[PDB]
Amino acid sequence: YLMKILTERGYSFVTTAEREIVRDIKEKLCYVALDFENEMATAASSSSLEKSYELPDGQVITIGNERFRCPETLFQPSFIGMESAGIHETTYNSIMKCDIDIRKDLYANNVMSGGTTMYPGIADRMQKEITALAPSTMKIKIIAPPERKYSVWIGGSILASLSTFQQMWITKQEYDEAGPSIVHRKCF
Amino acid sequence: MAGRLPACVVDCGTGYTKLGYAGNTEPQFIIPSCIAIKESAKVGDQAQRRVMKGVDDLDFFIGDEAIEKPTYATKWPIRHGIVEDWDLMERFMEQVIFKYLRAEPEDHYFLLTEPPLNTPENREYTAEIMFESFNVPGLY
Repeated sequence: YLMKILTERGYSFVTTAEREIVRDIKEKLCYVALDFENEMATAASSSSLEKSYELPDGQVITIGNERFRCPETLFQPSFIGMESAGIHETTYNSIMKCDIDIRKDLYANNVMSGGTTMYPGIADRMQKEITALAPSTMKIKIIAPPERKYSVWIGGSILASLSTFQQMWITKQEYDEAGPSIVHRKCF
Repeated sequence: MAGRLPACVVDCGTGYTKLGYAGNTEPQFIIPSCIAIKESAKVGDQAQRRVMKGVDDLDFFIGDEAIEKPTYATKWPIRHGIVEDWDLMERFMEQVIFKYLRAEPEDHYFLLTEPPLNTPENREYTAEIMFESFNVPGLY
């Protein structure tokens, strides 16, 4: 979608190998939109969004509305016609399949990790969009650390130390006898 | 010489077990030392602890035909770093004796086999078993 955007920015001048580089501009300068309708009203009316970027042989470009426009599709996969709602809404539905008691507890216990979770404007949008879903009287915990991306790697590095965790390391020696034919019932 | 019945041999091999019967001239059997139990680990529902009451909760089979059993992991009480299931070896042999051989260990006599490098405890705990569970008249 963001590629399908900035072709509009005169780019008869784009490649396969540069999604990896759009992604860079994004990681440098994109942010999660805060108030999308009014974000668009502002984008339609202010130059203040617009900021420069630079290209390998000594070439500037400038960008600013695209920089939140594509960063709304998380709340609107429905932009493409994707059946997903805005994702925490889409998700909140499956939570509705469940116990009532949990709900303030899990609101007071929500946890974030992976690369793209780490964008600016995220939580200060999201809590207020999750607020658009929820029942009344909630209080929240948004466990979204710096390097939350790597926090999942580092938690496996701790887990590995647990003596309890070691207590059925699955060997080549099982497999040497077993072959493949029921490893999926050494699994559940 | 006998209890009511004379001695017999089992050679308790760490691949296959072998044996025959009083009057024969061969091992009638040389057979897989193997047994199959589900260990697919989704331990769930209707929970209970600390109560050895009448069961609906066991799913197990023994011998060569236990090799066919699905999700049942056909383990081997052969000796191969696995040694601890000398616990199961009792119940296993109780099947063998009373249910495959279809025999009576308090009436016969016995001879059974061990490696040179054997430790005591695994045998000697089974000695109460040999003379209180199996309650044999004599063995070595």
